Amino acid sequence: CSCDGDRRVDCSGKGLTAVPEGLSAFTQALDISMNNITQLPEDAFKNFPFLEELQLAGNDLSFIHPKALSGLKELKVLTLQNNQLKTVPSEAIRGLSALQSLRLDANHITSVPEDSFEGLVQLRHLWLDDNSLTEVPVHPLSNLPTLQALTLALNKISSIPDFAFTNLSSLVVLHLHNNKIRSLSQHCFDGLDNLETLDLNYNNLGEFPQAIKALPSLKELGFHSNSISVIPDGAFDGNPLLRTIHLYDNPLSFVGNSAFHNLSDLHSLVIRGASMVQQFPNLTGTVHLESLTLTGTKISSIPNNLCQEQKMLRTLDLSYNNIRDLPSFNGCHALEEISLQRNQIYQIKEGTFQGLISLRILDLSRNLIHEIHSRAFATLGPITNLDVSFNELTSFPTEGLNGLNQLKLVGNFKLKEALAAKDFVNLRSLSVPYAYQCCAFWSQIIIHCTPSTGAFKPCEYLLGSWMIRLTVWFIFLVALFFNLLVILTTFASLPSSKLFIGLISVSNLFMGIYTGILTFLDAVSWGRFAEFGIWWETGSGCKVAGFLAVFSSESAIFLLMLATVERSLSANHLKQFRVAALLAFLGATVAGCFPLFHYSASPLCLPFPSLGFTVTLVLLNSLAFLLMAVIYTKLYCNLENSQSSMIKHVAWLIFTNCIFFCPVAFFSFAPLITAISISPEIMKSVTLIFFPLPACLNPVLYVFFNPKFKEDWKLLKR
Repeated sequence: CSCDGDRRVDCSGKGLTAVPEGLSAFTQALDISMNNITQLPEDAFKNFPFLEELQLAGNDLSFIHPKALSGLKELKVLTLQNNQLKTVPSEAIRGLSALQSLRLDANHITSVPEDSFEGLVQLRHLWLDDNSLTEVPVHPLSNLPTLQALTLALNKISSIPDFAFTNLSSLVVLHLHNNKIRSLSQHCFDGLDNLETLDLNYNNLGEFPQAIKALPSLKELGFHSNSISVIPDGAFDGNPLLRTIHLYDNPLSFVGNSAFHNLSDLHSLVIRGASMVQQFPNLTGTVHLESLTLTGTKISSIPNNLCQEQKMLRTLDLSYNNIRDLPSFNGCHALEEISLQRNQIYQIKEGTFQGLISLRILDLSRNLIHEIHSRAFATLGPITNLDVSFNELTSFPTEGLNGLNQLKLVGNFKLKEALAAKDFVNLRSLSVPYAYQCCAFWSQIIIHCTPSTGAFKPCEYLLGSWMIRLTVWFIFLVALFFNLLVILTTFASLPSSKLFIGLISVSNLFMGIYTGILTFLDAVSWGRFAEFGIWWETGSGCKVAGFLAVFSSESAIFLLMLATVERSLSANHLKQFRVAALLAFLGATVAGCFPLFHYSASPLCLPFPSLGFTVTLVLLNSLAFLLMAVIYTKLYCNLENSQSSMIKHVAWLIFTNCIFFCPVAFFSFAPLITAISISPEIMKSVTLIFFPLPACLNPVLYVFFNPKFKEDWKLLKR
């Protein structure tokens, strides 16, 4: 073993097969812990008259001979942790007259015989932890008049009967954690007037052990993680000196109104899950509380005298409640943990928070406060975290909120006005319903907004740089006029294949209007977009631009779907095509209202970055081109003019439409398949120019490559 020089024998870590021999008579401590001795011969430690500290822990004793442990009349602590003794060696510990602590704990004690613990009059600390005691050894425990600290924990006892603790008149510790006592009688705990700490946690008592009324000196009462669910009124009248209570993680349904009154020394109060509680408890006499974590209750109003009496308050957690009206918190000079969340509070007045010089946590989230007074926060001091997120706010007061270390406002969807950056100078973390707000909050300090602002939801410039700004503008001028060139052309002179080539221009013309609306919004909102973006994205302006954005794209493909079908007649049907052409327009306006019915991905308002319309369009426009190509693969099955001229135009209207929409799609097919090698700016530029570009060369294709326009421009002018 190893061993230290205080006249102490401590034989640990050797696995000795017997009692060590040849040891001194003056050894103040005989420790033989952590070896493999199974039993002791009679008078095994007789050679050692002057013992004070016996430590035979972890030796795994099985059977103690009747006279084996005798010969020790003056040891202070006897310790046999990690043992396998079935019964307490009472026939051997009867001579333990000068004991100070019998650590019988961590043993296999299943039952203590009736003639036990006799002579143990000087003992102070009794330990039967980690054992299998089916019941309190009352009669053996009756022989312990001066025992100070007893631990009956980790045992197999189911209940404590009457007069089970009377003789323990000096007991100050009662540890029963990880035990299974389910009941106790009224007089059972009588006689423990010297008790200071009572442990009943990690247990299964289904009712409040009200028998604690005979514990006037009790100060620590821990029964948390129990089966207790009801709290009878006046459960602590007999415990005026109690200072702490452990009752967390319990099926607490109802708590008495006056059950928490006259606790002058109480320093904490946590009540989570008390659904049946409807009113604030009576806190009279408890002027020394630090926290009331009253969560999971149904209280409707906080009394106005709350901290007119709780002058020493620090924490107020009333979340998961039905609080509607907040009283004045004046006088709460030491309160720093207001967390009134998940409540029904609808308004904050100027005097609601006045007088909170020490408040540092504000958690007014998940509430219904539609309006907050401008001077409501003007009195507060060093508030670090204000979380008002997920509310119904329309205007956010800003006076006195300079030092907000962290701010949370997400979910206030009607907070249209963007918060200024001058009245939140000392801000580090922010969260606002619309990213435009944070774009404004970002000389300054490192800010950590999380609406995820970026290129898709632009802060300053809608369309990338001046390059994309002009090409889209270039598209608009070409798409608006060259189509109106075709609109006046083919409908101011209709052979259907020359009607469709004209009806496609109608659909593309609204694309020019959409990209004209897009370039007009950017032009007016040049140099800034937060001021106009919120009014644009949320307002009806996006819907009008959004309707034309997809209606033009769908109808152009839908009409071009009919165009190749009409031109496939070369391989009578004019009547069925005029109505079908209107059906394509009618079938596109329904695919233009799905946004409008049932985008806030961009101000571009397109539906393409909602795995609804997006997938159902890119899998229908691509399948459109698939059918639209296999049909035209057949037109050339042909192993002549005025219809071959129509063949080339539709073929070139096929080739250009499938390239452009192909890009917009792969990229609008989303990075779902693979997110690597993407750019929320470069890829939004290409989906910004190459989406309406197919409806930009359609009018300067028909006008230039196919001769019917030359035969129609003459027809108008002459």
